[PDB]
Amino acid sequence: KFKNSTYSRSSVDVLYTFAKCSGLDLIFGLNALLRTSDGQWNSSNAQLLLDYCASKGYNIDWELGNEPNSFRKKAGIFINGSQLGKDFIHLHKLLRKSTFKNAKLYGPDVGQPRGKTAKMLKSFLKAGGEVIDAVTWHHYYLNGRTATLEDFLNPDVLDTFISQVQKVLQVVESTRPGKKVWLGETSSAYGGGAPGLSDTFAAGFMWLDKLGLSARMGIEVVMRQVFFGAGNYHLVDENFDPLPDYWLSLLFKKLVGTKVLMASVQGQDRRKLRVYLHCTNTDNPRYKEGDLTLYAINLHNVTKYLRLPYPFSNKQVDQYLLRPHGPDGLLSKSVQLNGQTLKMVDDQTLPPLKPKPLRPGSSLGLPAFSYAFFVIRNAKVPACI
Amino acid sequence: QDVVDLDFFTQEPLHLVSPSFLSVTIDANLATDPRFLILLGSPKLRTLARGLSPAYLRFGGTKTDFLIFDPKKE
Ligand SMILES: [N+]
Repeated sequence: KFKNSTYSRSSVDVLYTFAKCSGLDLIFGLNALLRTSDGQWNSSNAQLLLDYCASKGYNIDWELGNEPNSFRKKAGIFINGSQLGKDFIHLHKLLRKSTFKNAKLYGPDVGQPRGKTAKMLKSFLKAGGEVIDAVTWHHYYLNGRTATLEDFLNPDVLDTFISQVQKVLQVVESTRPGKKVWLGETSSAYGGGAPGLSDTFAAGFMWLDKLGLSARMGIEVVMRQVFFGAGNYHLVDENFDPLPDYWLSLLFKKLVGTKVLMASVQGQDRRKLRVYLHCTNTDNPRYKEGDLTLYAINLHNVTKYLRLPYPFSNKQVDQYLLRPHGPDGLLSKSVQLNGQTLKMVDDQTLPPLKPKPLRPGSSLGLPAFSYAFFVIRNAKVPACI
Repeated sequence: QDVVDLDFFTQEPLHLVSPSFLSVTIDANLATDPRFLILLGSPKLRTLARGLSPAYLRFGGTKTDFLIFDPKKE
């Protein structure tokens, strides 16, 4: 089958309206495989779209191309990083000439380095890095066709992400130091996700751990593949039912702030007890400047009890513990918060996400194969104020 | 035993992430679904999306480089 299809003004309109009415900022990827006989990007089609969006007053950010590292295999054409950089410069000029007020440009949306080196990313950043506002790259842990539950629970699998991050950051540091780095498309398993796995409670370990490590290692934005669609890694299926990873993401959004701190276990680190620490999201009306949000993963097959360091011990803590609901165990598509199944109240109403207050000074209980957020109230951390 | 002590570093932040740190995508291939306009109109879907604001919504994927804008298409 030929992959090439067309899309209308109406399609652009509904996508923009969907973003705008949900409070989201749209980024639109342009087609980089329209080429001149001289090997350059042919901007004719993008120009039509830019002109239309500008005429409509749409505030849209742009990308150009998706995983150019696989153009040779997917399209029979090789575009090297220097040439892709020149194409991005051309697009940058078009955006400057438009009536868009401060449209941003992100790229090159390259696949993860793997065992190799990001040679194409480096040449791209040398040639075109000056015109992009953040570097985008993609990551998946596993092939969706062969992944197993064991892999989704395996701290060795989780740790493979660390080396991928380090490789990308090193390339960016050597060409555009301090340029922002974004995961532009990322999830548990490629090829559409792992059936009966990527849409379950068990998918949550990879998702929460990726967020924790991305925040701790200098990734500024992480874009989850996908919010909605047919792939097994969707947050919301095409019956519009949220999967457990949706509720995990909602709780993350509500509880975890922008300032990244650090937490670690004192004892031997078997890497099955994984802890992350930010200031609490200040937009949350329940909490105040200085509060801390700890989030934690327990991949042990037994309960672990976390003791907070002084003076945060003997602080009031709010528990948000997530566990699977129903007989499917870790493979369930339903999740409970502090023992209450999470479900929409109706089609226009999210449920209350009520904390369970813990007794001050109690150690934090984390059952086998679970994850949780803990808000440390009145922590009065000056770095958070 | 099963009790784990934690060490915290809270002197100053290691990094600042975006308020849109947790962002989301819609795969470009969804625009080939003939129901595209109807699906994105779902009240349930809008409600769920609003829960994740502020966030970027990236529209892209493999089909990014196989889609063409047709300004004459209905
Ligand atoms: N190059």
